[PDB]
This record gives sequence, structure tokens and C-alpha cells, in this order.
Amino acid sequence: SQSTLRASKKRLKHRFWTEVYQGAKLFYLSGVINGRYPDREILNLSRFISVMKFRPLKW
Amino acid sequence: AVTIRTRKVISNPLLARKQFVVDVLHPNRANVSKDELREKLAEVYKAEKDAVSVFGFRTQFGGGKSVGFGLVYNSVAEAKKFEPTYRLVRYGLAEKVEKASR
Amino acid sequence: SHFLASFDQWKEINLSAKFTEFAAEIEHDVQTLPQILYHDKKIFNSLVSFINFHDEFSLQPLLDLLAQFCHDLGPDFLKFYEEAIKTLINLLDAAIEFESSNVFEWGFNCLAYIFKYLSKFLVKKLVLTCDLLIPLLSHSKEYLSRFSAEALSFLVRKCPVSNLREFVRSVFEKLE
Amino acid sequence: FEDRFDAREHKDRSNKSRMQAMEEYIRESSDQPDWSASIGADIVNHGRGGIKSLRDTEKERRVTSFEEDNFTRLNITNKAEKRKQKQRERNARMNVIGGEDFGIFSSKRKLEDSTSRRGAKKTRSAWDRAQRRL
Amino acid sequence: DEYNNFDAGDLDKDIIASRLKEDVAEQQGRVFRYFGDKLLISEAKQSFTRVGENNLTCISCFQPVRLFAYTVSKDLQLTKYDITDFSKRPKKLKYAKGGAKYIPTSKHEYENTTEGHYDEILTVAASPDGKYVVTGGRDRKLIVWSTESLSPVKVIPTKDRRGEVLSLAFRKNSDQLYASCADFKIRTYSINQFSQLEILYGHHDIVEDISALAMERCVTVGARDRTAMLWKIPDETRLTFRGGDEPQKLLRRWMKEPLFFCEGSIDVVSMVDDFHFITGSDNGNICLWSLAKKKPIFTERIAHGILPEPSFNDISGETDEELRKRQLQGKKLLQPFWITSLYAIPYSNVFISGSWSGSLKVWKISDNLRSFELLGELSGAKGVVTKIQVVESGKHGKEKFRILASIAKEHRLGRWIANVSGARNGIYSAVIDQ
Amino acid sequence: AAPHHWLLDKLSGCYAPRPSAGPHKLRESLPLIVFLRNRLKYALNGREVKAILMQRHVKVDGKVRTDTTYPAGFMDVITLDATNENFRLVYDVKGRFAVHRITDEEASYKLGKVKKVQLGKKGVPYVVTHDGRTIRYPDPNIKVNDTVKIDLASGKITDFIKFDAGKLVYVTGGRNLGRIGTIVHKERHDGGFDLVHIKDSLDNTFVTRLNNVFVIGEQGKPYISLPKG
RNA sequence: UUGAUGAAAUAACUUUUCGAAUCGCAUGGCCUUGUGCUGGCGAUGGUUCAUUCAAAUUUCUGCCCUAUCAACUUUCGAUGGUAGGAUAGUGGCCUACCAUGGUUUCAACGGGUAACGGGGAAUAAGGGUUCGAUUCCGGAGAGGGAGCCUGAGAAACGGCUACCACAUCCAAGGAAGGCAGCAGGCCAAAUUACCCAAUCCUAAUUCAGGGAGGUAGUGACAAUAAAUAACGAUACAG
RNA sequence: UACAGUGAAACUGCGAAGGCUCAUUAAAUCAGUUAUCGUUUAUUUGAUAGUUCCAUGGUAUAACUGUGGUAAU
RNA sequence: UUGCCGUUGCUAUGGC
Repeated sequence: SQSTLRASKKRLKHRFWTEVYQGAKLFYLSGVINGRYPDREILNLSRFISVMKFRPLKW
Repeated sequence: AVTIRTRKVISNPLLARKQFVVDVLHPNRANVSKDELREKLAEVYKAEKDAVSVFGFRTQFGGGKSVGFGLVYNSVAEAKKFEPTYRLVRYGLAEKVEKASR
Repeated sequence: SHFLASFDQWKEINLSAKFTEFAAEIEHDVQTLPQILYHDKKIFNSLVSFINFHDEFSLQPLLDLLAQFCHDLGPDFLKFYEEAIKTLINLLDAAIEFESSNVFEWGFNCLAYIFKYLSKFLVKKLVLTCDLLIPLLSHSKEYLSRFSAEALSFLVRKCPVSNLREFVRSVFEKLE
Repeated sequence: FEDRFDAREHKDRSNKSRMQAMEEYIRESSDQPDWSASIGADIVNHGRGGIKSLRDTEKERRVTSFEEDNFTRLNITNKAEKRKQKQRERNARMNVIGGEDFGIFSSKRKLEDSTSRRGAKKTRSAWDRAQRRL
Repeated sequence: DEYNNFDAGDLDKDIIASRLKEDVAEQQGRVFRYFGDKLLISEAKQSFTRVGENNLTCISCFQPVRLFAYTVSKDLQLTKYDITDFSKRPKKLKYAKGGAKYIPTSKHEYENTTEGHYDEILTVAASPDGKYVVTGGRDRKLIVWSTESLSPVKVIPTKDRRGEVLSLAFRKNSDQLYASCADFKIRTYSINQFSQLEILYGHHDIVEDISALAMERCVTVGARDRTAMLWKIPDETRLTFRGGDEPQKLLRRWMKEPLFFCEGSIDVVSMVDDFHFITGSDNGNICLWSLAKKKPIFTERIAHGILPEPSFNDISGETDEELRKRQLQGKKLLQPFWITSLYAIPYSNVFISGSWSGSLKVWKISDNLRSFELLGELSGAKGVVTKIQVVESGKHGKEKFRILASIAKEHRLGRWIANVSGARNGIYSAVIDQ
Repeated sequence: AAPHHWLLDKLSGCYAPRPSAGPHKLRESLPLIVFLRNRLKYALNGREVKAILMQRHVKVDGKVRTDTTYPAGFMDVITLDATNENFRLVYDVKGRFAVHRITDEEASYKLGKVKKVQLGKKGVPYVVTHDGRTIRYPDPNIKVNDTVKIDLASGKITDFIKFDAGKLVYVTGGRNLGRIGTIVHKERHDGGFDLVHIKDSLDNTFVTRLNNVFVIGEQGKPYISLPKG
């Protein structure tokens, strides 16, 4: 059921957005092909890491 | 039980065929059961069971009836010659697989 | 019966000029198998005329109908089995000059059909069939010798060893 | 000047003067019956639609008759359906109550100025009006 | 019309219409057996065989392309008759009685597969190939009996609490049955396949009568909605034909210078060709209807006359004849014999109408199909006519018919019917000729 | 995008077939795909219409000519063998393509409007028609817009139907693609609004162009048959 | 008084093309004493012409205000002849000589937006009365001008020569493509997966193809119809 | 024992045969239409080839082998 | 000619 996959997708995304700031990127990685994750998914995941604008904290 | 009704039977001898529309009337059944329906069409006409095909099945809202497109052949040779490959890998005996790349 | 039902379904399926000719001549000779088997000789003369016509678009229906007439009689085509062989060989050689796959398919099909309807009741088959296959034996052909030899195999394995022995003794004198 | 072929000059448009008021009167005073359906088979999504409109059932008759006349299921062509099907169901559920549409009484379109009051045979002479009356 | 009057689309559709098949069942043939005045009237052999059953209800007959009829009674009895001897009474072949033995032990709807009746078998229909007869009534069942054994080979329930069947019609030359259930429903069955094809709804009171012909069309009529519908069963659509005789305006039509009045209930139909039918009403109207007009083409106002006035000895209980005659209000309470059984010979010029007027009435439609006329009266059937039909024999130029009709002393659905003036229960058979 | 002459319903697809090079024009031709597929419906789609054109049942212009976008235009005598489907195709009164059924007698011939008579090379008489029938040695009186009769087994001009006063006309052009009757007037100009005018049931009068016109026969006797209704 | 042929044959140029080295169906005929003569048939060949399609030139037809735009045009020849060039050709399209032309108040030439909007360019949709379907905004460019070549069609989206810059390899001698490009963004940076089945195009093709086309998946703007209960009994309290 | 089925690299036949951004052109853009005996036209289609004096024509070159240069196509 | 009862025909009717 890709229906229940989309339902759990929306539920986990909203519950994640409640605990982090709203607008936090949930990145869905599917099942593993051959020991590691699909290279297009890892490509644009690393693209998200490639710009995040880290801000200085206090401690 | 499952009952069948042909309508608007025309003869296309240029493709060596006879084509028509099929009312499939099933009371309190699941749906048409395409294979069993093709056996019933093979019985209600002259046999040619691997030459007969039906493809355009649409049920209606709430069940009861279904409307499809039946086309009986003679000569399973020209059934293979004229019935296309996707319908033949559905029902009949041709099968084509492709080198999926790029 | 079912001869009129098969003929009418073939008429409702495929029709051309020669089918129009046969249906107009024999609109009253489709059902009533006793009457059609009585007047089959006029049907055989019209079949020889339509074989002389040798129509490309009305061939399979009339050939299968003649095969069904030979099957529905199964003993009564004894006189015009000779004209069946001559007309079928003439039309098959006309279609051989035509050179089509459906032409060769119909030719081999009607050959196998006449063999299947005539191989049962015949035990004097080998000399009587070689009397007309003496012209079909040697004609510088790659395929026609194979067609004659396969039908001779069907006529040899469907009779007795005494019958095939009498056949080999009779056809031993027309050998060398 | 000179002659130019024009399908829009001999084309069946025939929709610039069809009004549901006039056709409703003609259907009332026709004295030929009108081929209504069995009374359940006209509602659509178990009720979640309307019943369905008269324009809807004539268009549906055309689609299924074209279907049974040249053997072809239609498609999910997205630009066409994303306009027309969602706008169709939205005007249906705003205007069509009980299977009868009521938008024809809440929309500006002059009935006399396209449907009645004939234009070519306008009878612009008194001799013509006397002759055409008698 | 000019010298060039072709349309490319229309010649294309006629090309396809030549190319198709089935010029077989779709015969939209009008009346072709125009024999209305050719046959005689006043010398029909009227043989009424009185049979020993209280309140017969319907007759199914048969001709192939031997001959049997069937009867069905309110005493839960089907009885098969040989009618192939064309000049004598029919003969009894098998009785068949249902009763209290076939009440189901469950009182629940789907398992009503008991092999007999228990209440008021209402109509019957013999197959066009004659293999089966089917009959049904207020036990919400259709029972199919074999011809050669009269066994129930299948029992098909209508499956609801008001599923009384009230009329049955096989379509001609086919194995498909249309039964008009009192749920405002029409159920269709395939009898050689034992299936239900289509249920189809749309009447407003109980669908009292049904009729069919060579095409897949059907004509049904409901009781007090005073509309007659006809159904395209492939297209599942219908045409509605209301009544519409106003007594005040018919009084005005006579008042241009008269006991005719309004309409209660359409009772009976019979489809005369594939373009007309006739309906019998509650005020004795017989109406003839096209396929292109809502309102009927021709109306015969009173077809079987007016009931006798109530007696002055049985109106009040006052002492004097003057006041007991005063309590009739003149003509204000005269009511007509409602036409209660109507039958058409298919594609013909004649039809038959019957009630408890005592005399059947043969009528012929005019050649132009816009009116009809009384031919003659058949005064050998005392009682209510619960069913009329005709059996034929002989070729096209010379033919002989027997009207088989059923006579009871009470109506086929409810009783309601007093003043049994010497009526008997049996089969009326009138052999008319030429 | 799709032209009015083929009676292409808008419920077709997306792309309409551009008919290729051949005898006829672009605007005055329907190919065999739109002929067999969705006009008289002997094939359902492109796959099986190419299957029947590779099965080669058709005998348009008496030859097989196996291609979908083969521009079989006006009065190309279609002949299909299976149950002798013989069709000569004309225009109807609104510009479309009517297909009048003929028999083998009428299918043994057709006509052609001449377009020029030239003296090209070696002194040979010369006539070309709409379908390019370069046929040899007529009478020298083949005038402008005259009509020849094509044998359909050979090419030879067997009959000769003149463009002159008192012959039944055809019109392929103007606001009047395809009307019949030709007798109110001959109003001949020298290049523009120059025509023989046509009647109606109330005998109206119409204006067309000269090369947009040819002759089909004679008023009261055309042997090239016309449908009815 | 009507009726008819009818107001390319010759004298030469030219680095002059070919008169079958394609395949198939058919043993077939005639005694030249052997492939001696073979000989019935079909498609591709091949010159020229026509036709189709396409290309370019050509007359005419088609909604803005226009005079504080009234004079324009010889200041890329303005208008025309004659001839040359070259063009696919006609042609002031370029060149010599010659004429002083040619348009306009009957609106020349000249100035705009709602020319992201218009010109019927067109689907219409059975009620949305200018929202509402589609052809093109104008013309270019493949770092920038310049010069050449290719082909039925090109001043080539994908070819070459020099100059001017932005650029990668590098053993510092020495080779290129071009990515100074495009998809993104300024608390939604993941479209980029599946088929040629329907439509259409090419094809040597009873095969192959086509990111043209078609199909699926995420990407909320709370925009739309349901549910989260229905029907009883009994007991106790005022 | 002069060719024989798969068969890594080449030529051939064909393929990609139709898509981004920027300044704002007023019947010159565009459409319908006449003509081209003023003209280019592969393809489709229809026709259409008569000049021989005393048993079949020569090498240049791929692939293939072999020796090498260069950081290197 | 049937649930019975009666006129019966040596086949028609009439009372429940």
C-alpha cells in the first residue's frame, strides 16, 4: 500500500515538524539496493547537506 | 450465474474477424472473470477459443453489468498475425521482453 | 448435421465473387445432407468450375466445404476422387505459381484434409493413388516430392503388411 | 470580390440559440415521449455527485455511443481534465439541485435577442408581413 | 429536394448498417396480417369447459414454429392441457397442487427455495421452445416446471418482502422472461441459463401488467399511476405514456350541442406490433397508443358497459319505494365493467377484450392505425375473464383460431367482486375461422 | 489542425496525418489510413491498418499501392476484394468526402479533368489529368478543362467528355465545394469570376472559379452514378 | 450553307552520358548433335517531360489615433530605359550612359499603449454573454564580430580559417571545446522513474526506432462530501 | 583441408528531422489569393533510349602483420 | 367435460 506509505509519510513529517522547527526537512530513503542507498537519493541528500547555513550558538 | 449478451455484431473479413460489444451480466458476483468469459464466448459461438479475445471491460457503479468489446476470429494463425503483442502476452502465446537500459 | 451451420457461418464471415457464385448456384443445397449428397455431382462440377476460377479471396471457405462434403459422404466420392485429385493439384499448382504463404497453407491443408478423410476406408490405396501420383512423383521440385512422399507414408502406415507387401510387389515392376 | 471556402460559413454551430428554457417548453409541448432512464441508474457516485444533468446524460450517451461505435477507451489527458472536469463538477454541485440545473435563471443571456425574433425573415416591409401572414 | 441530396456521414452509416449482422430479432414490422374483416364472427364454436377449480387466474398457451395450454388457480393448482385437437375441449395432462407443504421453515428471504407454492399463483408463461413453463404469485417466487414431467427444476425467489409477481411474458422466439413484480420492479431472467439479467425500476404503483414481442423492448403498466411505460432493456430506458382524458372537457365536447368520466387505473396491456400497443383501463377505456405520442391515439370510452344499478330493495331499508329510489341519486353511482383482460394477436388487425360483462368483445383496428371498431361479441363466457389468448392453425390464406380464455367468479388479484350472476370457473374456447 | 474534408471528428487523438506525395493535392485528398480507419471503419487503429495494407487487399486506381499516407483523392476508384467493396469517392454538399458505392461495371472506369495540352518533345500529343494520367494520342480537340475517360486496366482515353455549353458540371472550389445542376447561365469572364453557373431546387445561381470546376457528364444522363436520399 | 493541316527539320561547339556486370518466379521450347539457339514472366535500373510536396519571388484583399507628423522621396539609386554581371531565374539586385522622375490631403512619410498584448490564428464549451482553446510577440545567437565549405532543402543549434578575450590538461616542450551555459534559491533547493499501447513521423521493415507523444510518484495554501454511533429494556430517585 | 553458428573494434544504410535568452516589428509581421511559358524541386505518381576498316580490362590500399616515437587524445 | 352435490346426455347446463 503506497496509500499507507503516503499516510505514514504525512504523519511522521508533521510529528517531526512539531518537535523541530517547522520547515525541517524529512528525507525519505527507500529500501536498500545492494548494501547501500540509491545514489540519486544520496546525491540530493548530500545536496541538502551542501547548504544549511549553520548559525552560532552560545556555549 | 454469469450471462453474456452480444450486440452490434459486424464482420471484418479484411482482418478475417467478427467484432461486437459484450454485455456481461453477473448478479452478486465479483466481476467478469475474463478467462471464464472467453470460454463462454468460445462456447456461444463456434469454438476458436485461442482466437477469441475481449479487452474493453468497464464495470458499472454498483455492479450487475459490464460492457466490453469482443472480437471473434477464425483461424488462430491470423489471430496471432493480427492480434497485437500486448494482448497476446496478456491472453495468448506471444511474449516479448526488452533490454531495458539508459 | 451442422454442414449448413458451418457453411452459413463461413458465408457470414468471408465472402467474395466466387462465394457469391457458389451461393447463388447452390442456395438450396446447404442443408438437407441427403439431398446435397444426392446432387453432390453437380456440386462437384461447380467445384471444378470454381477451381478453374481459382479465386484468391473466396478459396478457403469453398475448399473446406468440399473437404466437408468428402467427409460427410466418406464413401460416395469414389467416381470424382479422380477429378478431386486433378482439380486440387491444378489449383495447388496455380497457387504455387502465385507463391503465397496462405496459398501454400491452404494447399497443404486441403491435401491433409483429403488424406484424413480418405485414409480410413481405403486398403487398395497405394496402386490407386500412385496411378495419379505418377505425375506427382517426379517434376524437378524441391517440395512436391516431399508432399507426395509424406502422403505416401500416410497411405503406407495405414494399411496391412500384406497390403503394403502387395503394393511393393505391384510397384516393383514399375520401378527399374 | 472573390470566393473563399469557409466551414464556419456552412458549419453546424447550432448552439448560439439553444436555450434550456425554450427546449424545456418544446419538450413539454412536443407530444412525443422523451426516453427517461430507470430511476436509479442516473445518480452517480452513490449520491456523492448529483443525480446528473440532462446535458450530462446526453454527453454521456454520446461518449458511450462513440465508444461502442469505434472501439476506443478515452484518456486522462491532464490539462484538458484539470480544466474541464473539475470545473464541470464544480458548476454541477453549485447549480444542479436534484438533477435539474438552475443556473439558467441566474445568468445573463438575452432570450429574445438570440432565440426568438427571427433575423433574415424579419419582414421589413408591410407587403411582406401581409403575405407571410396570409 | 435537389438533384444532389447525399450526406457523406449518412451514406457511411448505411455502409456500416449494411455491414452489420442481426436482421433477425430487431423486426420493427408493423401490422402485416391485415385480416380484421376477412374472418367471420357469429359462427365461432363456443365450447366452455367448466373445470373443477375455484378461481382460475391465467392461461399460458403454446404453438411451435403437439400443442399444450396451461392453467393456474387460486386453489394453488397448475394444470396442463392438451389443446392440439382443435375442435373439442382441452384435456387434462397433469395437475400440480401446492399448499401448506411448501411453506419454508425459516421465514427469511434468501432461502425461499421450497419446491412449490403456498399462496395465490398469479401468472404463468410457457416457453417459446416449450421445454419449460414458469409460474409465480404472492409467494415471492418464480417456479420453473419441466414440460414432460412437471417437476420444479429451479426455484428463483424475487427476494424482498413485497416481491409478488403479477404478470409474466417471455419475449417471442427467445428464452428470456420479463416478470413484473409489485415492488415497482421488472425482473428479467434467462431460463435456459437460469439467471437474472436485469432488474429495472420505475413505476409508481404496482406493475400490474406486462407484455413483450420479438424485440428486446417491453411494455408494462402500473395500477393507479395511470401511466404505461415501455422499456428498452439494453439501453435500460423507458417512454412514459400518461392517460389524460378530462371528464369536464369531454362533457364540454358533448356540450357543444353522456355518462363518461375520469380514469381510475390502467389494468392490462398487449403489444400489437413494435410501434403500437393497447391498454385497458378502469373506466372501461381501451386506448391505442403509438411510439411517437405521449397521449393515446384512440380511446374507446366504455368498452364493456356499465354495472347494474343497486336494487331499491337493497339500498336503504326505508319503507317506501319513493325514498329508496331517491337514495340512488340518479345516475351518479353507475360504474362500468372495467376491462380486465386484453390480448392482441401479434402483428394483427384484431384484439380481444374481456371482463365480467359476460361477453368477450372482438375488435379490429383500422388499416391506417388510428382507430378501432367492435367486430362482434362472444356471449358464452359468464364471469370474470382472468386471461385471454389465441391459438392459430393453418397457412396464410386460410387460418383457424381458438380463443382460449379463463373465466372465474372473482378477480385474479383481490376478490372485490360480488354479484356472481351464475358464473362458472373454466376454460372458454371459441374457434373462429377463415 | 485537421481538415474539414475528411470528416475527422474532434474525438480522434492529438496529431492528424499529413498525407504524403502522390497524385493528388494536400487539401483535396484523404489518405487510406483515415479512409479505412475512421470513415468506413474496416480497421481500428494504425497497427491493424498497416496490417491490412501489408495484407494488401486494396486496389485503389487498380493497383495495390501499400502506404497509409497515400493521397487517394477525388474519384480514385477504391476496390477491395473481400466482398467486392467498390467505392468511387466524391464531395458532398458541405465540402466533405462522400463515398458512393459502385459495382465492377462502374469500377472499370473513371474520368479526369485535363489541365494542359502541350507540344513538349517529338511532336507527341499530350494530356495530363488531376491524377497525372499522361495518356497518349487523343483527338486534337482536347480543350481547356475538358474531361477524359480512363480505362483503369490500360490508360487509354476511351471516351471524351467536353467542357462546353450544356454539360453536367462539377465544382471543386470557391464557397461551393461540390454542387450539381449547371444550368442558369454561362458567364465567362477572362480570368476572374468566370464560370458556368449552377441551379438548385428553387434554381438559384452561384459564382465559382474556372479551374476549380470540371465536367462530369450531361444534364439528364451522367453514367457516373450519384447517391440519393 | 457549313467543314479541316493550318495565319522541331537543318550548319557547329563540348576534356559529352548511356544502350544494363541487380534480383526473383519458372526446364519450358526448338535438334545448329551441346548450356548449339536458351527463352515466357515480373520489380529495381536509366535520359527527358509531367505530377506531388516544398522553396523563393509576384498583383490584390485584412479594425488604433493620426496634420502640434503636410509635404515626402534623389544625403545603401531616388523613378525609368538600354546593356553587362550574377542569381533558381524575371527583376536597378550591383555597374556605365541617358531622362527628372515617383507618391500624397481620395491622407504620403512620420509618432503608442492595456504590439506579457495584438492581429479571425483558431477549439468552442446547450447560459461563463469580451475570464474561458490554440499559430506567431519582432529578429537573432550558440563567447564576440569577420571569411569558407556541406547538402532536394543550411548563409547548419551538431563542420572548417585568422583575430580578440574567459577557460582545462601539463613532465613548461607542447593538445582542446566552449559549461562567461542551463535547471535552483534569496524556514517546501528530492521533478530527471516506466513505454513506443493509442496519435504522428522515418524506415532496408510480416523487426527497428523517436525525452514528438503517452503513463506513474512527491511536492498541503482548511477548497469538497461522510463518520466519531443507532434502537430498546430494567432499576432507583423527586 | 578455397566460404560455413556465437562473435570484443571499424566503415556502410539510417538515427538525433526541431529547442534558451534578450532589445520591443503597425497590413513591410502574418493570413487568404492570383501567377511563375519568371522559376529550384530529392521523394510520391504517370509515361518515355537504335552512328563498331588491320569468352570479360591495369594497380593503390584499408582492415591484417611488424618495428617504433609521445606526459598525452 | 370436476371439488362436489342436481338436471343428467345413453351431451349441454345450475347451485354452492
